[PDB]
Amino acid sequence: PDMINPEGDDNEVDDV
Amino acid sequence: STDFDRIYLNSKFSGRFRIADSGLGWKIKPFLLPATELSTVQWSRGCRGYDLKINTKNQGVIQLDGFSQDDYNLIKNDFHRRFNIQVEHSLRGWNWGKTDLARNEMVFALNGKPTFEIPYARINNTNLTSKNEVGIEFNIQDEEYQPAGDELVEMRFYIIVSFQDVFFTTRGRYDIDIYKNSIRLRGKTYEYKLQHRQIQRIVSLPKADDIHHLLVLAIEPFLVLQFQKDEETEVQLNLEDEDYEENYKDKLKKQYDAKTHIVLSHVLKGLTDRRVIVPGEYKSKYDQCAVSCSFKANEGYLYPLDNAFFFLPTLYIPFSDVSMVNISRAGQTSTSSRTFDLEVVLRSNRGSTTFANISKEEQQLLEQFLKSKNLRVKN
Amino acid sequence: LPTNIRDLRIHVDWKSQTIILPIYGRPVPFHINSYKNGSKNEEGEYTYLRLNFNSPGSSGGISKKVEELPYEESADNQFVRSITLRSKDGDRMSETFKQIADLKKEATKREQERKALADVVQQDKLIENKTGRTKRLDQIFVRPNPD
Repeated sequence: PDMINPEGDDNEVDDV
Repeated sequence: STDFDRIYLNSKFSGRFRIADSGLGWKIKPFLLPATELSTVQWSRGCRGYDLKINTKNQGVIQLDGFSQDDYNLIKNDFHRRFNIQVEHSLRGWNWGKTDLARNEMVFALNGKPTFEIPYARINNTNLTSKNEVGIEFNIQDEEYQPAGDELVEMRFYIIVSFQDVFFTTRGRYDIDIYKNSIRLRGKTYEYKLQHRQIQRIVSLPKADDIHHLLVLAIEPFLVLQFQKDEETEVQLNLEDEDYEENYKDKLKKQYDAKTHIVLSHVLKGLTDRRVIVPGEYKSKYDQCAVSCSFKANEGYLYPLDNAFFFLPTLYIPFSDVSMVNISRAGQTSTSSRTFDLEVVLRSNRGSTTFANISKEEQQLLEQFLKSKNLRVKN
Repeated sequence: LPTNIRDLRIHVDWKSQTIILPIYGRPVPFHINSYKNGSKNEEGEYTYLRLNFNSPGSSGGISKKVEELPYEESADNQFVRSITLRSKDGDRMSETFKQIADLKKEATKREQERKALADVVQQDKLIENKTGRTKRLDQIFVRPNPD
């Protein structure tokens, strides 16, 4: 919905 | 005319009113308001206490209250015969306004809408600052708990015997004065009024090093005053030589020179008309009068007496109220230096208080005092 | 009108985001944004409650500053600073004092609305192209839209 980048946005995966 | 016993007037209770052709008679000290003294009527439902709000030329505003909504068709029926005046403040609530000094009121007009009009009869004192800040401090005549209600103390705006230099803990330095039937505490913090009937007990105790004395006044929690041992100054009472004999029941003279804390304690005992509790004659370790102990992460002095033990928050454990006592101690090399503890349990309020950090000699003295007092020590 | 015709106890309303105070039997209205804060003190059996209002020297650290409510409306107007009263005769001052703290959210909403008054210069009135055809495209995406 935001489209930060045309190329791809963050996966939002948790930090190990 | 009409008669009603539920008319409220003046931080007080209700009164009575009487309508007449010549004027209005308001009785709380009867007062008469003539018909030639009224100027304007501000009776409206926009404010609380929907009744007549009349303006008078005798430096007072008749702010009568306690009338029903059906009385506006009745009381104005008494107004169309002679006065023939029709009754029409501020509702914006904004901080913007203008202060105007009237002949007897202080008009707060927020852009043509007057909001406040305080007469000068209830004013007590006024103070001013360098930044044109005006503070009016009043004293509402409170008579009972029920009839006083809510009362104002100070308003701020921007444009017998008395003592001095008294240090109190319940904390600061202020002054106290004794009235005919009250006591006024004044200072930079606040102003307080204390009744003699509200005061219950007064006691005086010394410190461990005997350099300062603590006066504990329990009023129904307890106010503690610390005084120096060098306070030896004379005091005088601003009263008649014959009236003071009847006032204090000839307990003390008008002029007397002694310790100031002892004089204050004697004055409190004379005013309260109750027996005082002297400190006990029991001696602690190294000829001390109290034992230091830790409670609520605070160091305090606990001292026994004839009927109760006082720990200085300030707590009082009575001998009759405490159901049982017990002593706990462990086995170690450091057991002789503040390791034993004493716990007292009371079933009247269902409360247990434990005082730890007691040495061997202090515990032996406490056990000797308990054996002398024949208290129940659980094992 | 108020919750009751009589006002022996201090009643505070939260829907209008304002309060009414009887100044010794004389009611006056005040705004939640016009009031700064409040505090209470207890000494023995005496209780003193103070309510400090928002004004020059109280709302702002430096006097004669720029304030949206007090100073932008009128930079040289008289304002109230604080009031004090006693509620030691009744154990109902806490319920009235909780509503004053509940009105702080409405005061913050009023402050947010006052800061929303900034950037007053806006677009002019727009006339649509009524002179025949208008130029358009298809398949156009727009990024700063709230869609």
